Amino acid sequence: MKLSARNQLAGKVVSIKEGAVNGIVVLDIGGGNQISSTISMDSIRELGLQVGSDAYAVIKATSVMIGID
Amino acid sequence: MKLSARNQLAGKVVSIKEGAVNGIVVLDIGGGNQISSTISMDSIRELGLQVGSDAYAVIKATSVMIGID
Amino acid sequence: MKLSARNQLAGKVVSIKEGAVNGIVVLDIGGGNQISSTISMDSIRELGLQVGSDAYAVIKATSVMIGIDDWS
Amino acid sequence: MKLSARNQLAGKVVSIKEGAVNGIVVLDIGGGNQISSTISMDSIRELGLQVGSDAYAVIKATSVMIGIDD
Amino acid sequence: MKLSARNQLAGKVVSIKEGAVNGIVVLDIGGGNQISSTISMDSIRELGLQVGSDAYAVIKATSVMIGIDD
Amino acid sequence: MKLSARNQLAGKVVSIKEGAVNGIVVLDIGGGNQISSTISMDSIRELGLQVGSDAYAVIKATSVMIGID
Repeated sequence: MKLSARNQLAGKVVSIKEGAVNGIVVLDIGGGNQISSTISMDSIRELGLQVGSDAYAVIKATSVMIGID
Repeated sequence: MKLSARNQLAGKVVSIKEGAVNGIVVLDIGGGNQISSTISMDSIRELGLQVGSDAYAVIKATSVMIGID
Repeated sequence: MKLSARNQLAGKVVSIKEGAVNGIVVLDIGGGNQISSTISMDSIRELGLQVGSDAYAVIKATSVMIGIDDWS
Repeated sequence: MKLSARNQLAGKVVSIKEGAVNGIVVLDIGGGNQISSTISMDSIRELGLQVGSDAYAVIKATSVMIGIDD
Repeated sequence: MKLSARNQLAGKVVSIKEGAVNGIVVLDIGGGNQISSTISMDSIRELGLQVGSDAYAVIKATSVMIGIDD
Repeated sequence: MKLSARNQLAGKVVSIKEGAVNGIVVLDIGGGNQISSTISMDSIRELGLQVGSDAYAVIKATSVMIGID
């Protein structure tokens, strides 16, 4: 399905640290960037996620803060 | 200050399209990826930021969803 | 793309409140319930959304709070 | 309290998945719709939530995305 | 309504910066702390918010990040 | 780093509830107020957080709702 979210970044799953209700999925999206996503275990199974899966990090623009040194 | 957020991606501001109270800053984070950030104009003033500034897109892991094809 | 968000509620657009950069879209999801979503006007244009369009309200489980009535 | 969040959908809890710190409450809100909510275990205790309790899924308008079929 | 969000901080509104669809309200929550909230102008109308209003800053635990000094 | 987030409230950690992937850190921020924050266990290690650490609750303005009686 097509999503309204402005951040939709392709990457590959390089870690999945499983837990009770939630889990943390890490995507390498190129450029030496990794995005970590905390989602429910139910979703990790439902989408089939495994180390090496192709995926997208989806982030709403209002979820992004800016920082500087 | 050092932040708990799992996602802290360094990038350069490639555009900043202003609006009334809010504003949308776009960061090139390398690998040809861009992050769009909606933050209040007060913060855009306070942090300085100009097209070409070094900055960070900071995203909490709980803000990221995963999608697949 | 298929999404990890546990809440993906089918509905029809019943209103679109335009603004300069943003807008408020309301979806009738059946059962007499409506969802409101604040998204960028750019996404509403790019997505084709119009009053009467079929769409989905997509919500992450961590974004939802639970409430109970004042007498519980 | 009366809450600023734009989405407040009434329903009955059909499951509560307990975990270490967090848990998932599922609401039937009628019309064949269910909302899943990930909240802390402390709130599920304090709110008295049990299977069959009447409750509300509360969602900010800014937390909702729109999707369409491609 | 009774709320699951653990952060429910009583305070008084000290300013309201109005905008097109949304607006920013600032609350004094005691201890010398101020919390800023961006919510739709529709909710600021519906709750009647004014400088001097009693209100609550409501924040979900999953929205709060932790920071420390270098 | 200097952050765009409107809410940065100084406090001391009063408990830390450990979990699988996440944990809940509570801050005394003065005025008898406590902020509860659910963040990843990796962030809790990395920041060194212990009961009694000085820290900040950092919250985006768009994450905050208002309620009245």
